[PDB]
Amino acid sequence: FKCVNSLKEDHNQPLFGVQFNWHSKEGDPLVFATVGSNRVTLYECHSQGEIRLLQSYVDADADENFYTCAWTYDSNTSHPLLAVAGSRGIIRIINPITMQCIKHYVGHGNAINELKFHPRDPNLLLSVSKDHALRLWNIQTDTLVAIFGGVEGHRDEVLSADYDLLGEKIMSCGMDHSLKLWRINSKRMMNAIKESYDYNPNKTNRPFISQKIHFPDFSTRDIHRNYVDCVRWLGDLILSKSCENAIVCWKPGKMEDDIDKIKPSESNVTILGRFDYSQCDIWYMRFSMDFWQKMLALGNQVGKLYVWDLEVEDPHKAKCTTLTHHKCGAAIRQTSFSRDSSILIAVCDDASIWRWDRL
Ligand SMILES: CN(C)[C@H]1CN([C@H]2CCc3cccc(F)c32)C[C@@H]1c1ccc(N2CCN(S(C)(=O)=O)CC2)cc1
Repeated sequence: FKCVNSLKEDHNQPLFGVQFNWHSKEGDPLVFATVGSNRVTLYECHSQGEIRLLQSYVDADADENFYTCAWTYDSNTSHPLLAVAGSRGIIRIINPITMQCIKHYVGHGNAINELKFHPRDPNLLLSVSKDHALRLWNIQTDTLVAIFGGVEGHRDEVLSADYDLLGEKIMSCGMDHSLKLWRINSKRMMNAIKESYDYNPNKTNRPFISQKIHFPDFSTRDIHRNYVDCVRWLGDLILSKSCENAIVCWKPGKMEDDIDKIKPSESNVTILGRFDYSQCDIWYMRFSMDFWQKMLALGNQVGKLYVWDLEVEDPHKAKCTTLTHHKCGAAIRQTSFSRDSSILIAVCDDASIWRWDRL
């Protein structure tokens, strides 16, 4: 990769999130969103490294701090949608064409640290919160499907979560040092999702009942020894990080144990590898993968990017390269690959945005 451009947003506050729109249409330029301060901004990538500024949504509350965003599309029209959330605990669904807010969701109103859309269902939105819970929403019927919590759930802020390939299960992580698995292909959760689609408050008297899921299907505190701030599935394996200068590749159970036969009492984990790096020992730094899961990127606290090629026979064989620029010195909170991995964008604590193009 080579650095082709950079810019700084006028608010001078940390950029906490960046996401390419992997649903952008054939023959349209590549578009990414950034979140920081109380705003979300869209940019288009053009030739000669140009990053073209489009339009922002600015929250009416000056004390809102957006922490996360996620792209989906309208399941009836195919038009793109953007979900954003942060410190106020309000999920906003934004029309990215006009940047109008279309609607919003409040849970209990505590900070939301990450949003993720289900990989097969564009209406199913997962939020993770400072209140120790995850929430699954159906943004077609405007229903809260389920809350994942209880004393056997997380015991401090939830910082990240990820759906597996088919969206049959979720792995979550946070400040309690634990990683927890939640199956959403149980008969109970499949029924709840079905009921959420059948719910129309204009045609019934009942409120929609949300499931309370109080028991994860697996839990470990044996991977990391500090806050776990990012997690992603790699097939049936997990990649996760803390602030110990490492991304760990691991799985529940013993080497030969099938993920779908793991019982909630499983006490073992298997470590398949670990990707070390330097100067990323502050809390709240995310890694990202490309659409095909061929590539992994992480930025560190002094502006260096690490990129791993995962197109190798076993996880521990991943090939690392590093990307530095003499003017890029601030902490990189998140990266995003374009769908094809031709562009990598990094965003920073000084409101700076860095574009790297594949050679
Ligand atoms: C748990 N809460 C408190 C965090 C979570 N984090 C989110 C968004 C980024 C990220 C990455 C991984 C996991 C996450 F949950 C999150 C949002 C919250 C937060 C608040 C303030 C800051 N600081 C930035 C750096 N500066 S500065 C540039 O020195 O002014 C001082 C504020 C850092 C993070």
